[PDB]
Amino acid sequence: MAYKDPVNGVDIAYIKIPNAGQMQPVKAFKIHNKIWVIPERDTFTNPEEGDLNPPPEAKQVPVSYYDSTYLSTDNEKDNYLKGVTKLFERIYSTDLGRMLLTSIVRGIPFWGGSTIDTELKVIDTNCINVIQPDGSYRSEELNLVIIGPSADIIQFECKSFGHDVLNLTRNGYGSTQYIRFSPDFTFGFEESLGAGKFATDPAVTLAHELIHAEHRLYGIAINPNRVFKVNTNAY
Amino acid sequence: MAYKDPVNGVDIAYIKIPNAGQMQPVKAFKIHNKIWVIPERDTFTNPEEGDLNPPPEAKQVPVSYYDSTYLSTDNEKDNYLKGVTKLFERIYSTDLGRMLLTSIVRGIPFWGGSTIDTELKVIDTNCINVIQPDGSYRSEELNLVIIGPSADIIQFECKSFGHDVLNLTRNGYGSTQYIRFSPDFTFGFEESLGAGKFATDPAVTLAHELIHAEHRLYGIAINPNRVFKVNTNAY
Amino acid sequence: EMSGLEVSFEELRTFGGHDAKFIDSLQENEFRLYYYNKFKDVASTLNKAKSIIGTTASLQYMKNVFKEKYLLSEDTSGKFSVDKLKFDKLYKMLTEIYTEDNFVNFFKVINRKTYLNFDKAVFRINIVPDENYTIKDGFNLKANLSTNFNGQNTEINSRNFTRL
Amino acid sequence: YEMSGLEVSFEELRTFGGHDAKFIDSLQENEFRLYYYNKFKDVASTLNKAKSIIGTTASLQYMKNVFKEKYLLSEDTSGKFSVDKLKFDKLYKMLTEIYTEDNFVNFFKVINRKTYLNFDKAVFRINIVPDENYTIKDGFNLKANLSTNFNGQNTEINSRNFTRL
Ligand SMILES: [Zn+2]
Ligand SMILES: [Zn+2]
Repeated sequence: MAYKDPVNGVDIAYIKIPNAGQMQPVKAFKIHNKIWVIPERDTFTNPEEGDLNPPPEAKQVPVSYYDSTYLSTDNEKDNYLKGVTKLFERIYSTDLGRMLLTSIVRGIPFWGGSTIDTELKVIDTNCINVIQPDGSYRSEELNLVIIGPSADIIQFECKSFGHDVLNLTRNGYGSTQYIRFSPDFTFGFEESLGAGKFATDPAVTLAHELIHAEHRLYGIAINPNRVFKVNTNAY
Repeated sequence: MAYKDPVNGVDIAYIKIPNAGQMQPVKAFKIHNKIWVIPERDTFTNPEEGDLNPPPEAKQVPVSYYDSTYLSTDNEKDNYLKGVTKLFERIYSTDLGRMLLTSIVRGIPFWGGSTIDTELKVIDTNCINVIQPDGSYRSEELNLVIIGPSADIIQFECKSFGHDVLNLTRNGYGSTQYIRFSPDFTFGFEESLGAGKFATDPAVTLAHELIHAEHRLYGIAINPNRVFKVNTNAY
Repeated sequence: EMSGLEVSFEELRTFGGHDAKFIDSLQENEFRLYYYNKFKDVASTLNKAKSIIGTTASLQYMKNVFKEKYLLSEDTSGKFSVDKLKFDKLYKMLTEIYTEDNFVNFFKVINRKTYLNFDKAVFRINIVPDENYTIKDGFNLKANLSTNFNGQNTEINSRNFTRL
Repeated sequence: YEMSGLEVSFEELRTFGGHDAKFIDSLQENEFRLYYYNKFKDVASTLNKAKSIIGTTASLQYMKNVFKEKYLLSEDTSGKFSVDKLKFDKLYKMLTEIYTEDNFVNFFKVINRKTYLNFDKAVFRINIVPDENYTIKDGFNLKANLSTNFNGQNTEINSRNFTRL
């Protein structure tokens, strides 16, 4: 697929995210069953993150990077879509990656939305509204969305829309996941005068986010706030 | 020197540590100006650590090791004394070690004991009581004591007697330091199917403790309780 | 407060490798039993359902998708249950086999050895062109970019990495 | 909500040196240096006020000379001490950036952890007195092939020298 390919309402379409209040439809590409790519900065899935400006108080991390123009033109969006698709193919080219992607596709968020135990019902926040050629829309279930970063362009992560208040990612049900990611940047690390300066392969970074996504789709993730201390052997 | 060498009250003597209440004299060896070695388990310098039993509640560290019989015989004390002396010679054999040891000898704890500004007075805890051949004793200033470990045999550290409540290690004055150390044990670490299982060279461990000691003797140490958090680049 | 690490269960399990050892056997077992009970609760919810809401799929179809997802056993009466050994295998796949450290080994790339990262160097890259990065070999293409991970070296393959 | 990361000590980071010393920012490094420079000035001032000595173990001239040597104080023709900023900086650098664990590893040419943080559980009983085991010159890497690839420190290869606890 190319960014400029015409919509069909099936695998290329303008979509809206449920609960993403008054959003203008954004162009999205279904690169595989249950998995969509949205070449836009994520100003949608965090109600507290509706713009691309640096935060009032600086984030306490080793490095962050802001540029409200990144991922704003068609050319950049084409390159983002092509880069993400290429990383998927690279993951899929390994036995382990083919296994992980199959597990993701099978990992449909549970239909736990009924308040009556004799009926099975979808949880409608595990869906996107897909605009059709005629202007109508269809609510469609999906497992995973790959979306551009929010204000901090090099901040990658796997998240639910908003926060997982119903504990769907930790109760066996699972919910639709959004991976904020960019294939256009990568972190460096030192390894081995003779310390080589290397760069992380972005297929590994994507795989890490895909692993979080499968934990969260199978409802077996551990709360990210659950942190513990490991003391050193002091000397 | 050997452990069984006769006392002379100068470089081989039975000594007592100021503030180490009702201690029985222990045999100690002045291996160099200002630096003594006591081949005994340290039940003296921490009033809260008077024996060699494991603590009531287990220490929260990766590994600890208890053996109330370690360093209890003349043989073991001879081997300890010889092991420490050999590691001092190894450090001294390097240009860096020779410098470090010279700085340590010159780092005599400041005579900041006077409450009268026109008079200079020693701080009498920067000394040890050296028993002479005739049974008398002489209070002698010293800079450094290497002493066997306390209950946890593999716990090495550089400390003052008790705690540095006058802040002598951090106020430019300096104070007599005690390094709890054993040349009989060393930690392993993993490095480089092909992961080599290596052991730390005890001379390096001893050097690390001597580096603490020189900070503490020049009164330019920073409190060990002064810790800070470094956040990761989350993803 | 002592010196040491502050680490997250979810990160350690996702990265795998060496760091996974920081989660003790007890906690590993407690988590596993917890999620085995969650899966049994899903099987139980499915078994109570006799009808399906909405017109997008039939109940039989939807029950089959969740039997496949959770690898449930189904008896002759259509009742699902969670088989302990099938659960253990699946749970192992999803939390210990799918790990960043395992993908590093499949890709044969050089990478960090722990999820913790305090680096400040970040680079703009361009992987679309096959002259820069391939599906098969990543940056370590077959010029000498395929030896010693030279394709990932930011000095040697500097054209491919622009520092921010 | 707590983040992942390190909990590290200034004293340990400065003692180990190498890569970890970079976790202390320039500002904090400068703040510590000024603080200890002021402590050294307070010692020099205390010495200048002292006109007699307590006890009979040493004379006041001897003690002043020892502390002039310890702190590398400058002394004017009237016997007044002061702290010279450049002599202080050199001494402070020697004591906190030159004498480091990492700089010792390099002098000994041994293999060693690369950070002060250590989460290992393997501890070994060793016997260094015998020169057949460990030398002043070479440590465990004696000149059999224990001198190549740090084989002397390899607990498998030189297993006779390391008994796991
Ligand atoms: Zn230390
Ligand atoms: Zn992660």
